[PDB]
Amino acid sequence: SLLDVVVENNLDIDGFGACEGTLACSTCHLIFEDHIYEKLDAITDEENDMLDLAYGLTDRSRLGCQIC
Amino acid sequence: SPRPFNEIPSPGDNGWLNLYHFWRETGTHKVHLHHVQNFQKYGPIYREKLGNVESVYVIDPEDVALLFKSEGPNPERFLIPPWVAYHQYYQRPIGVLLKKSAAWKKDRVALNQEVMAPEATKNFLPLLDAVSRDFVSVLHRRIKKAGSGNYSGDISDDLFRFAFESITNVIFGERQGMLEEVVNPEAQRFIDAIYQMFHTSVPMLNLPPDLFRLFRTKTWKDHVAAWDVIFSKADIYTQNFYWELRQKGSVHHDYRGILYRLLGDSKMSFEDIKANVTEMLAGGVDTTSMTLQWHLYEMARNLKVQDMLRAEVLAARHQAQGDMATMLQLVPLLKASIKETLRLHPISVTLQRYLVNDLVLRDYMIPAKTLVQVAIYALGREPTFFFDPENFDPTRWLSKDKNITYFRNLGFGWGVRQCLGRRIAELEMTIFLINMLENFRVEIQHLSDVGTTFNLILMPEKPISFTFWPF
Ligand code: HEM
Ligand SMILES: CC(C)CCC[C@@H](C)[C@H]1CC[C@H]2[C@@H]3CC=C4C[C@@H](O)CC[C@]4(C)[C@H]3CC[C@]12C
Ligand code: FES
Repeated sequence: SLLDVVVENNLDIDGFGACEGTLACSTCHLIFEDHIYEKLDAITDEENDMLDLAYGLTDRSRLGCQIC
Repeated sequence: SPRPFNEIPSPGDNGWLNLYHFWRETGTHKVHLHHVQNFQKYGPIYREKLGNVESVYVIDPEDVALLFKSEGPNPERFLIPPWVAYHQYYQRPIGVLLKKSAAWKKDRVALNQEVMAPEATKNFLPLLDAVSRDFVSVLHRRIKKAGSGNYSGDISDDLFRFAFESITNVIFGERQGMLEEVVNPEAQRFIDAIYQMFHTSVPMLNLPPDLFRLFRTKTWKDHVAAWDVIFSKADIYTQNFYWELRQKGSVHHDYRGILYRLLGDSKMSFEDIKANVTEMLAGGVDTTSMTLQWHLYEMARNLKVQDMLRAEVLAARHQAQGDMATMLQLVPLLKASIKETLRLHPISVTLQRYLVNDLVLRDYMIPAKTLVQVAIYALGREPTFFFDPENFDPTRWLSKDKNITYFRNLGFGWGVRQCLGRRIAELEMTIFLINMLENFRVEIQHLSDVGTTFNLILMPEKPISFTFWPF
């Protein structure tokens, strides 16, 4: 996952991935470009719900911990 | 240029006087109405000291978004004072609910791996489905027994037993037998103690422990007795499971429940595990049961919506070829109807956060360490935030206008400290309603508006008697 990348790569963003990849926050929020977006599997109802309460929302954005 | 804290509208600075007027005019069991009336009185933001505790209250989703935007890594909500006092005084090990900062984070992350993570929760499906199918069977049995082709009754007690069976099945991987004709009376005692613990919380709410000891002596005593039943029963279940695990000492490949996973592969100590088992069990019984009762009530009140949910469930069962896991991604309207049930009938009157840093809301400076409460109940009934708020309309949650649902789905809270049982609860309720919709039509004879009473959790004010017809 893109979360496990940030974790062991030791990047910057403060408190990114706070729940630690359990789809139980929305801090792993990321914005994807068009050609990468459609390449990824359908969004679960649970992810959609978390996304509606993620601040600064895009119609091309997904949760980092749910992207392989 | 933001106004100071003291300019936020308020009934006044005397907490005891404010408490006096709240009890006199509205009543402890109607705090939700108090909130509604206050926004009507003061506008979209106000402050009110009640007894010892002051809070700033908000209703506007735009302010809610700002509150959660500024949230820190280890959020704190309002702690219920009689709960805290009971645990401290009687030296009961605390779980994730009563912990803070790093010690909270440690439990939470360990628990999230077994109860929130989609890879753990997929194992809940068979365990929850078995319980719901048995609930359906109970009703078919009562219908047969009635001899009328239907069954009418208040099923609140059955719903408490259903919620208990469901939470115990996912925790222990073992059926407690609470849906059989002859029931374990010691488990029934546990169920009844949970309701009593909530109910007895209410007279002590806005008081410091020094005062509820002195003016609420009988209630405090009853409350202590309710929690004692809760801890004593939960501890027996956990200890027994611990020792049985060693008696049968076989490495299982089949899923055996949450407790098996925690005891075998967790960073949590046994004492943390046992404390959190106690909370999960107690949290599971009155929440889903009351929410499901309201759902059934809204379906009976809105027969066209009931028809559409049934039609959706039947198509999903067909399209999924019977598989529950597949089915649960094919019922968008049912899931919306659950959001819609919680909008009108929240379990939690408010959400609360203590500010970490100073924050501006509606041109008012709110200092760090202030308690801020989002009035969830008041929000759900507010016609400026929901079109025709009294109407039960699940489709509002599917609106492609994604500003109609912005910070609206707040029933389980938000962020890293949102409801720990959210996935269990969502799955338990959806599976329950799939089974009910496939099997019965639900009506209420002499349907009248059922109001709400604050019993720590919000609950229906009076009994609801359903009529079930086999479908
Ligand atoms: C209809 C079902 C339920 C509703 C509407 C509900 C609602 C809530 C709410 C509003 C919160 C506070 C969240 C926040 O501050 O952001 C909460 C927290 C909590 N819930 Fe639930 N809940 C439900 C079911 C359950 C169940 C079945 C359990 C048992 C696992 C449970 C256990 C807990 C615990 C332990 C907390 C505190 C979590 C923490 O502080 O880390 N809840 N719930
Ligand atoms: C029984 C224990 C272990 C689990 C309970 C889980 C749920 C039901 C609890 C956890 C946090 C709780 C909330 C904590 C704070 C408040 C603010 C208070 O002014 C009204 C009650 C209210 C809104 C509580 C309602 C019940 C609540 C949502
Ligand atoms: S890290 Fe919590 S949602 Fe992805």
